[PDB]
Amino acid sequence: TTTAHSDYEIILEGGSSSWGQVKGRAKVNVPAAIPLLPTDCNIRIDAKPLDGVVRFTTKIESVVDSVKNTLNVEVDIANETKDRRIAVGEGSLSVGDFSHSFSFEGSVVNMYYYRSDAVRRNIPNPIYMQGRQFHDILMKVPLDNNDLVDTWEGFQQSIGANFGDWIREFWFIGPAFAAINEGGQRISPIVVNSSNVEGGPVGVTRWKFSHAGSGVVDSISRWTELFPVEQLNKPASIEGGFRSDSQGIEVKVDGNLPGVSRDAGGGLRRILNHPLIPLVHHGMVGKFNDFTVDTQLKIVLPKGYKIRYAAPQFRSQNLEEYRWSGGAYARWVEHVCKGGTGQFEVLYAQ
Amino acid sequence: TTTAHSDYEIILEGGSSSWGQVKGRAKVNVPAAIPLLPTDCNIRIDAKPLDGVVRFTTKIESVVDSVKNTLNVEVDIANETKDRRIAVGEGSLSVGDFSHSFSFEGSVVNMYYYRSDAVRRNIPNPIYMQGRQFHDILMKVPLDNNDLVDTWEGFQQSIGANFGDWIREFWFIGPAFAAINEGGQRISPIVVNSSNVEGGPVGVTRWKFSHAGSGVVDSISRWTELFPVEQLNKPASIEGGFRSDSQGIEVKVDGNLPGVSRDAGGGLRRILNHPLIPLVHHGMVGKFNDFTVDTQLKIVLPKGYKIRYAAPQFRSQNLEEYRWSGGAYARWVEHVCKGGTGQFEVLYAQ
Amino acid sequence: TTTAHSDYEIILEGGSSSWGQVKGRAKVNVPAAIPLLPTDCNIRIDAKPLDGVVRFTTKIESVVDSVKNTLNVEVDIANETKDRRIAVGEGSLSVGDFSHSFSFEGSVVNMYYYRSDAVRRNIPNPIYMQGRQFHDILMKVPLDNNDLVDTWEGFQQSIGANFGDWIREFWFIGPAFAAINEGGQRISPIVVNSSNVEGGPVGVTRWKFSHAGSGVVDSISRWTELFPVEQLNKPASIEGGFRSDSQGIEVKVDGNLPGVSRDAGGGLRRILNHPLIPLVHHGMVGKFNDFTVDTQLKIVLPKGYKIRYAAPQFRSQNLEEYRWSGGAYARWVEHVCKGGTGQFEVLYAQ
Ligand code: BCL
Ligand code: BCL
Ligand code: BCL
Ligand code: BCL
Ligand code: BCL
Ligand code: BCL
Ligand code: BCL
Ligand code: BCL
Ligand code: BCL
Repeated sequence: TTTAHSDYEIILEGGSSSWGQVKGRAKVNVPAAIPLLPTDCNIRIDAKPLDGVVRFTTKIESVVDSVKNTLNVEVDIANETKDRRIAVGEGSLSVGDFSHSFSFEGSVVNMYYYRSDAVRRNIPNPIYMQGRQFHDILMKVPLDNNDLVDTWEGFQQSIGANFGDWIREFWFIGPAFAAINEGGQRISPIVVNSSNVEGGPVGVTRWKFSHAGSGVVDSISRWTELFPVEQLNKPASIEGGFRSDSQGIEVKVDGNLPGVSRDAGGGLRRILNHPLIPLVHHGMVGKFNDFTVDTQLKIVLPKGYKIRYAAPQFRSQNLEEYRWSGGAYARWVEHVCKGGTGQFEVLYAQ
Repeated sequence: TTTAHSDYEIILEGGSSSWGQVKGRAKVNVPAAIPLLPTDCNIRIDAKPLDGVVRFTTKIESVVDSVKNTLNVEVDIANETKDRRIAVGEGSLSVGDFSHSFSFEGSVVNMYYYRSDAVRRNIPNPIYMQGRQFHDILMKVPLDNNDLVDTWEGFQQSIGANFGDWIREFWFIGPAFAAINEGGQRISPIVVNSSNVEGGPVGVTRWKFSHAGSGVVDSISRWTELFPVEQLNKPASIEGGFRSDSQGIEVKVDGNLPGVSRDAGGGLRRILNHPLIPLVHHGMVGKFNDFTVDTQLKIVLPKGYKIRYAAPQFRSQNLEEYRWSGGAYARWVEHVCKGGTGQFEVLYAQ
Repeated sequence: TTTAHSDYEIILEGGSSSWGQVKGRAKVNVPAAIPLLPTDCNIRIDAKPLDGVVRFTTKIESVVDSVKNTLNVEVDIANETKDRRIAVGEGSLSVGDFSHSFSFEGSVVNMYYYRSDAVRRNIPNPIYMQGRQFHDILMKVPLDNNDLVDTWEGFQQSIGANFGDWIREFWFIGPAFAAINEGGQRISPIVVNSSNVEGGPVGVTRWKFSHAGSGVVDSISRWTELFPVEQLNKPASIEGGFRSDSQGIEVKVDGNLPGVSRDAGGGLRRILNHPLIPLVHHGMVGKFNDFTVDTQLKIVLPKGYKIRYAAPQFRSQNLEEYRWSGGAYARWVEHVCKGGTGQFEVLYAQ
């Protein structure tokens, strides 16, 4: 009855490049867990080297129970140092007949708890890295409508010590709250450094917060890897969409970006370690209907390269094309769709 | 092997009424998760308009590992305003050879975080509403036995800043603790405003606490809807019971109450949005044995009305009777029994 | 396809003894959830009466993604009172080319929240007991290498109020964090009472913390039972090991120790109530692949004794040997492997 069907493919560049074409599609006839359905959404992310600044753009469109929403954001981003990154951007959103814009500037500092060479040198592929990452943000929003004015007013009301504590249940709406802990993540109370109305009027807020993780949170544990600006030698982009309702879900992703593979040391490369948050959080919705898997993965290496290690083992190979399907691989698929994080490692070399 | 069999039926009143007869029965041959079994329980709730005060009564009987417990409570309840409700009641409990009574008075204030007409007007059927709800309670208990005297004494011992913090692991015993977070809920430390012995002696405590939610907690997000006193034009009641052991669980619910359907706007009505907490919390015990579903739902509309929208679609219809079974519906059943919250919406009209 | 096969056996001593031989083996062809695989581990625990002091030894060996680790610890332990236990020990660990030793002394105080005879006398087999357990620790570690010196230095840096708060995401690495709450457990911020370098140099730290639980945490709720020093009339030990990878997991446990059975009152004895933490925490990894069960349990009573109550019922019996397999028992197996805590009670008598 219930079969999840999906197909993935990755085509890698070789040489120095970490770039890969990634394609994914899935279809499964189970209800989505969204308490308002149908829900559809499309997203697209582009990143282009400006000059080491990256202009990163996002556009998101969705319809939730027939209501249309959008979000657009364009941000320039750059690292000041290995621990500190800055961004400046602007964007807007719309929900049905309402919309508003914003602009902001910010800084983020990532900090690992307690780096040690004893670890560095003994663990070939480290995974959990605990740390805390501090956000400092300045944002402005034109109060060009009564809702905005109204909302700014109520915030000012609320803005004592409870404010920055209690805001958390407001910010991580619905099931988002509960996911924080599931990820071994933590969100600090927020601190408002200032809040004012500037010349129409603009509401301007300066505030901060930090989030931490015990190692599963990839945003902290893989801070540098997740922003591979040094390989961004041409535009990258990724697009995805899903349609979902009480009968099924289907989804398509396609993109071209760097970071798909990574040096693994000793002449070898790997497909990058699977990010853990996506597994753990999708693990919260993946266990609601039993299903069988009808899945395939195709990996096409760059010319001349061969897979040196794969567990689960690929099923077939020809020249640079490798395919996985059935067996342990299908068991792994099921496992990860339900929230499992077992390693599926693929190393290759020339 | 493992089949959950269940049957549900709802018979609605028409016109202005939101009332419905609700019947439900389930049987499944899997062990309950209770670490003491067998466990049986029966509960009954009545609500009668006094005058806009409601007298609400609860009687609960259970046997846990052969020990008998009971609980009875009668409370008069009323809203002062849309945000503030008050109650006054009394009751008692028994556990094996021990029992004690109590009486109390209290007030509860519900507060939504940050209502906006921009939302109000754009979202036709809103679901997650974040908020915090403040309880203020005065309770008295006759210290008519040595256990009571003893317990009051130890509380007074404990009553520094830790007290109201640490009490939480005491209050949400066993797996109840962990469920708070699963629900995106939060419970504040308690504050004891006063504690005294009044003329035999009576221990009297005045204390408070608040609980919050990110929108899944229906108690906050659906504060007003959950107390449909305005439709309580005659007594309402509901009764349920379950028997459970290491081999199976069976349960029966039957009731007649208002609030089963609701105006949905535009001439339409709906069966009320499914409350989310019950799904999410039963989701914590629903994934321990695989099972197949053998389920049916029968909805009988009021004369003359027809279903205008149902997803998943009903399976058969005749005159005012509609039935769901198999297919997407059975998949939805499974989904919700495991902790899923996908919408199953049913709208009808004349 | 996916079958978990396992076999358990328990051979009990009779008379006054609570001792039992426990054997367990499992094999299942699903990927482990460890994000680095393969991972293998072996552990052995011995406990010997010194004089009421127990010398307890642990040796753990593992290989994680080809890196070898070890841990050895020998501790003498004793109860001062029913609430307070003390330990003194020493040990060391190694990770690949690095190692370090340590020694410590400590005290642990367990405290139940609010004991009542009204409960004591009415509940024959109590399960959830809320409490908090305070640790006070003194530890020393020779700073005999640069990593150690380096690490001690960074800790001193970090050692304000955040320190003992934030340390938690460091300490409960990866998915360990999230498990605390799943268990209804809580870990307090740590307090450093002192930190110094003593004459090579030795880093010495005195610090404390407490952990609490709502009743599922067995360490608190079963404080005394879990250290059955009074029955330790000869050495006890237990050994276990597992091998795991992306294709399967296999595990073996074998041991001889007291505490396997317990007086149940009224001439009866029981196999001890199943500890709940192991179920709840393994529940976090047990739901990632569907499987069928191929399991058996054999219990061999002491001569002359008979099972007076078993639910689920045993399948076959002969003389003192009882066997469970299939049916409700297999359903129970599945249930507990997925995180279920339903009671499987076995009482016997002569
Ligand atoms: C029965 C098991 C089914 C299954 C059952 C479910 C169910 C049930 C559902 C999904 C859902 C999803 N599934 Mg699944 N799914 C299966 C297998 C798959 C497979 C596959 C085989 O390859 C795929 C590709 C998917 C893909 C998906 C997505 C389409 C969707 C999660 C959307 C998303 O990422 O939300 C990401 C959302 C967020 C990140 C949250 C945003 C909000 C919070 C408030 C924001 C805070 C984050 C932070 C603030 C952001 C700010 C950062 C900026 C830097 C400022 N499923 C299996 C086989 N799947 C869910 C869904 O949406 O369906 C539509 C769902 O309900
Ligand atoms: C403001 C956001 C941060 C950032 C935050 C993160 C986080 C956080 C992560 C990544 C991860 C990755 N990012 Mg980064 N990333 C940024 C900008 C960049 C830029 C760039 C030069 O601008 C590039 C090239 C990348 C590229 C990379 C890849 C190295 C890696 C994804 C690998 C993969 O296979 O994807 C293939 C993609 C898929 C199989 C599915 C993609 C589907 C959709 C299209 C992405 C939506 C994700 C999410 C579920 C929904 C977002 C909801 C938001 C609330 C709106 N990032 C900026 C600086 N990046 C991930 C990783 O694994 O890092 C180690 C990860 O966890
Ligand atoms: C439920 C299904 C699992 C999943 C199961 C699989 C499987 C199975 C495999 C991989 C594999 C890979 N995965 Mg994965 N993967 C998930 C999510 C991600 C995310 C992410 C940011 O969410 C990242 C960056 C990756 C990273 C990648 C690479 C490490 C690797 C090669 C890419 C690939 O095959 O993509 C395939 C593309 C997908 C799996 C699509 C995932 C789409 C996710 C669900 C998000 C969709 C967002 C939605 C469109 C937008 C919502 C936005 C709104 C705000 C709500 N996965 C989801 C959670 N992934 C392959 C691998 O290991 O090769 C060695 C592989 O075999
Ligand atoms: C394998 C999957 C099985 C399944 C496996 C399980 C398992 C396993 C169990 C159940 C259990 C339950 N299942 Mg189920 N169940 C299935 C499908 C069903 C179906 C169906 C098909 O229609 C139904 C109707 C049920 C019904 C039930 C109930 C009989 C029971 C939850 C009792 C309850 O609500 O506790 C509500 C309890 C509370 C609210 C907690 C009270 C204590 C805390 C401390 C109180 C705090 C709340 C707050 C303080 C209250 C104060 C408020 C006042 C205003 C002052 N199951 C599926 C098909 N089900 C559980 C059970 O009890 O079985 C007996 C359980 O163990
Ligand atoms: C002190 C308690 C509060 C209160 C708290 C809540 C909460 C909280 C909720 C409701 C919900 C509802 N309540 Mg109200 N409710 C109160 C008094 C009222 C009165 C009244 C006039 O006195 C009435 C008529 C109602 C009626 C309603 C319905 C609108 C709705 C249930 C719909 C349904 O289909 O049920 C059909 C019933 C079933 C299918 C199963 C019922 C089974 C058993 C019999 C109920 C036990 C529930 C729970 C699991 C066990 C309780 C454990 C306690 C610890 C002891 N409430 C008082 C003021 N009410 C629910 C909802 O959906 O609101 C939007 C909900 O979440
Ligand atoms: C595990 C099974 C799921 C469940 C699955 C279903 C299914 C499936 C459907 C509904 C449907 C409905 N559910 Mg539901 N529903 C659950 C719990 C609830 C609760 C509640 C207070 O717990 C409420 C008020 C409702 C509300 C209702 C309505 C929205 C709707 C019409 C009523 C109906 O069919 O009832 C049916 C009656 C039940 C499902 C019985 C549920 C009994 C719950 C488990 C509590 C029993 C308490 C026990 C006897 C007392 C314990 C007290 C002690 C303190 C421990 N459900 C439980 C958690 N529900 C129907 C719908 O959507 O129509 C459009 C439908 O098809
Ligand atoms: C699909 C369902 C499968 C299944 C899927 C999984 C998956 C998936 C996994 C396991 C894993 C495990 N399974 Mg299982 N498993 C199944 C059924 C079984 C059966 C059986 C049928 O009898 C058995 C015996 C096992 C046995 C096991 C173990 C080999 C392993 C958990 C190791 C451990 O305890 O970590 C205990 C670990 C800790 C306690 C944490 C240590 C770290 C934290 C930081 C320490 C803090 C604690 C505290 C600080 C300690 C200090 C105290 C001192 C007093 C100072 N599984 C079912 C049938 N199983 C997991 C594993 O490891 O596999 C290798 C895993 O990934
Ligand atoms: C410093 C640790 C504490 C302690 C902490 C605990 C905790 C905590 C628990 C026990 C439990 C038990 N302990 Mg004690 N225990 C200590 C010392 C003792 C001594 C002794 C005289 O020295 C003895 C005889 C026992 C014996 C007992 C039994 C009564 C019972 C296990 C019953 C069983 O069937 O096991 C059969 C064993 C198995 C079926 C599987 C055993 C597999 C492996 C070999 C044990 C590893 C467990 C864990 C998953 C991995 C440890 C990871 C650490 C981070 C390194 N403990 C010391 C004082 N003990 C458990 C219980 O049920 O208590 C009520 C429990 O929860
Ligand atoms: C996933 C499987 C479940 C499990 C399912 C079963 C089943 C099924 C049954 C019992 C039964 C028993 N279990 Mg149990 N049990 C689990 C874990 C434990 C733990 C523990 C400290 O972890 C304890 C002390 C016990 C206690 C015992 C007894 C109460 C009872 C008689 C012993 C027996 O049959 O052992 C059997 C031995 C096992 C089940 C092996 C469990 C090994 C656990 C997973 C830990 C392995 C640690 C690993 C080797 C080291 C990791 C260390 C590193 C730090 C990571 N179980 C694990 C979590 N248990 C039997 C019973 O109820 O009889 C009445 C029975 O039928």
